[PDB]
Amino acid sequence: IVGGTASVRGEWPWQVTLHTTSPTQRHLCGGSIIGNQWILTAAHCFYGVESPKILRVYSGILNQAEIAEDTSFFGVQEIIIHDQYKMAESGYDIALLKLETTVNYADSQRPISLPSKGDRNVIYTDCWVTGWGYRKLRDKIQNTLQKAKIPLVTNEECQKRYRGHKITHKMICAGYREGGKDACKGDSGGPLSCKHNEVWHLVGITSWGEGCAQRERPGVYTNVVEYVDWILEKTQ
Amino acid sequence: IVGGTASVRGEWPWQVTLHTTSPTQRHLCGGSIIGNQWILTAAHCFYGVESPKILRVYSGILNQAEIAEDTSFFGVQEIIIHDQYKMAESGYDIALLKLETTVNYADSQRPISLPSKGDRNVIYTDCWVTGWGYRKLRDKIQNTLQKAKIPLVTNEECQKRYRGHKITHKMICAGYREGGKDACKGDSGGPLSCKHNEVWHLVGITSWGEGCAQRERPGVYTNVVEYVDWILEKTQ
Amino acid sequence: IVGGTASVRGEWPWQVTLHTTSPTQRHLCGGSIIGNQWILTAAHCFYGVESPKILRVYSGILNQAEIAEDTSFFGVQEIIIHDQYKMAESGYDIALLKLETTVNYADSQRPISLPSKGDRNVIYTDCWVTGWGYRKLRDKIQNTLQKAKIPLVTNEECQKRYRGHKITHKMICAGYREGGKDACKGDSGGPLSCKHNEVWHLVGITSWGEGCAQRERPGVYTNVVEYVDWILEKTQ
Ligand SMILES: COC(=O)Nc1ccc(-c2nc(CNC(=O)CCc3cc(Cl)ccc3N3C=NNN3)[nH]c2Cl)cc1
Ligand SMILES: COC(=O)Nc1ccc(-c2nc(CNC(=O)CCc3cc(Cl)ccc3N3C=NNN3)[nH]c2Cl)cc1
Ligand SMILES: COC(=O)Nc1ccc(-c2nc(CNC(=O)CCc3cc(Cl)ccc3N3C=NNN3)[nH]c2Cl)cc1
Repeated sequence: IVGGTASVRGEWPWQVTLHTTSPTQRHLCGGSIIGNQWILTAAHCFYGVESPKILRVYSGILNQAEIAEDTSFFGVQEIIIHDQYKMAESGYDIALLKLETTVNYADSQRPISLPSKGDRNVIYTDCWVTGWGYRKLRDKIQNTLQKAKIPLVTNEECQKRYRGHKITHKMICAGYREGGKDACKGDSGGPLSCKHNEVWHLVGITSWGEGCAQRERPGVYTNVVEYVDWILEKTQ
Repeated sequence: IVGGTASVRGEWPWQVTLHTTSPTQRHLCGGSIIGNQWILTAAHCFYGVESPKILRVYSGILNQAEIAEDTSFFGVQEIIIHDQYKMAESGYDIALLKLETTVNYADSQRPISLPSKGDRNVIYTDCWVTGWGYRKLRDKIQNTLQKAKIPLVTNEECQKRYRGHKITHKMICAGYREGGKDACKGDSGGPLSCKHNEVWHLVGITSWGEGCAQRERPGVYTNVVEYVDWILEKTQ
Repeated sequence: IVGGTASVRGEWPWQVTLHTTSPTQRHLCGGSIIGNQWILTAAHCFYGVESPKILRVYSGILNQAEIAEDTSFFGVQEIIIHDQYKMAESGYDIALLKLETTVNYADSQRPISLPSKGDRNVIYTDCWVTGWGYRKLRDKIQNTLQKAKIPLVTNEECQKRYRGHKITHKMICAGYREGGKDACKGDSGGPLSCKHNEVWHLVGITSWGEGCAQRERPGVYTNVVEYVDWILEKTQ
């Protein structure tokens, strides 16, 4: 996260860190708890992942230093990628992880609500991006989960900033005209969380951008409300 | 209907009683007129129904005692069940009956309007459940069509009351925290009718609940607005 | 267009005239620029069109007399018709033309924005129908692009006027109770353009009606917001 600050332990209790054990164990990408056997994340995270067996999901984590050989985790029973995904920039960047066991909900780990089809015209004013990603384009994975408040921008606006891409209605964009705050490498698959009517909604999945936090380059996120049918179908 | 009252003749002119003639003729479930050859009802009503030939649809009925051997009815040309239905509790509990002849609309029999996709955020405050079902869990089919006003509850609220089920965005729930008014056995397939802007909309199809009218157990209804594409496709 | 007036050059810069070169060149129908290789139009326009090779798309046109042998045009690489279209009156009257080259946007030719799924409850009050069609049922193609302001009517209202048709939620209707202003022969495939919040949206595609501009016979238009998924899918 560029231009963010350290989170308070458990203020983002749906946020997970997904690790790979190959070749030695490391953070791979963010994700969100949406059901007690279910993590919502980005399809692109699974490039060159041949098996769910090398994946570990850690919940209730603030600092990456909490994770050691003796730390408990959830195994992944199945990776489910949207059947129309090709790459982050052309959309459908969405995947589900079916956990081998179920998450016991608690103050340190609990699900985030999905937005509802009838909220397509809601104006979110309290949206945050979170993760353990780089603090600039050339950096390293951060120990402490970072947060940053970022305003939504309309698709018409986002499209003007990405003339060489098609910004579709299945994407949503967030950023400062002058940049300075954004996701970056290591944040993808994580949530864009917006509080509305005292409740937090999973509005976006962190997906792609041109560099990190650059002026006139909003972050691009998978527009979660567009996939609620798909989520329902697959989580059966 | 638990805790309801007798309806006035024709105040629910889209409400039908669907009968089976096997082994002797009896009420099977409720339904709603949505087009002049078309009844909207619940898929689960057709468990063990091998043929449309044993089905009779009665319209303009207030009292089950109006129905006798010489009473006219509409035969069913075809039963159409949603192809993803398995059982009431996992959703898609929706079916269409194509009538052999067309209904002549009149004050005693006429169609109810379907809700529109752009009403997903409407707040219905005037909703009623109707049918000839039991007045409690252990009872019998009632002679006179009963009605009851029941408030909608949000899906988040409904979900808390049904911890062992998945209450999906394709369901909608209605009930009193303290219970006392609800559908019951014999009511299913019938409408949940809500009046908005001087017009009645078919918001729900009566589907399932844990017992009838129990405290903290709202009734669960198929969320009709979610199926308008499906209704359009099939009624061609 | 019945009861309309001459347009100002370039006030409808997304409007195109689609011509056929067989047997001698003539106007065939209207269309709208929605992307720089993409025209949105009506499926029915392509009845008996065996090949894209005989199609020419002209942009930046006010008067049909601008079109001559030496006038530049865009060839069509591909005709894409909705796979569920059978005929205008049963709906799905929508088609895309993939142009052989890309349109250079300018003040005389530029794309119109598609409505968004979250605008299904917007109340459009500033809607216009445009084209080079007949000024009455028995007439000829007009030289100068005509315009007419026409109010939207609800589907319930439209349905009452077309008792022998099914007016679906994928259609939208516009007209005066007393008639007098409407599309007519030669206008189809063209836009119904509504200005909302200082922006123009492509709300309808001119599709069908009973005669032209008759009292109690609104024009019927393909309801574009219902096809945004389809447009996205096909324009890949
Ligand atoms: C010790 O373990 C490790 O080192 N782990 C580790 C794990 C993963 C990665 C990694 N993940 C990605 C995928 N992209 C993202 O995460 C953010 C995409 C993104 C989204 C928005 Cl909204 C805005 C901007 C950007 N954006 C553009 N440029 N950069 N970011 N790339 C790399 Cl590299 C690196 C190191
Ligand atoms: C002489 O002819 C006859 O005797 N006819 C006859 C025909 C049908 C049936 C019959 N129909 C059903 C299916 N369920 C429903 O109708 C209501 C479901 C329901 C929905 C909501 Cl929202 C809330 C609660 C409930 N709920 C839970 N418990 N009970 N009800 N079960 C039986 Cl049994 C019985 C007798
Ligand atoms: C020199 O080149 C030429 O002569 N070119 C040329 C090209 C095309 C046509 C032509 N196109 C059509 C298809 N229908 C429409 O265009 C409008 C449909 C429509 C829509 C609404 Cl909303 C309301 C009313 C109507 N409506 C009903 N009755 N009439 N119109 N029919 C014919 Cl004929 C004629 C001549």
